Amino acid sequence: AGALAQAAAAAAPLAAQX
Amino acid sequence: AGALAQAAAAAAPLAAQX
Repeated sequence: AGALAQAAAAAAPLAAQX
Repeated sequence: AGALAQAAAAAAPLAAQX
């Protein structure tokens, strides 16, 4: 669960820049 | 301006995960 949480987290800044 | 924007952007996944 935590590995996945972190993988997802790492990508969030792309979406944020929209 | 753009060069620096992009340099900074590359760091964002650190914050995102931590």
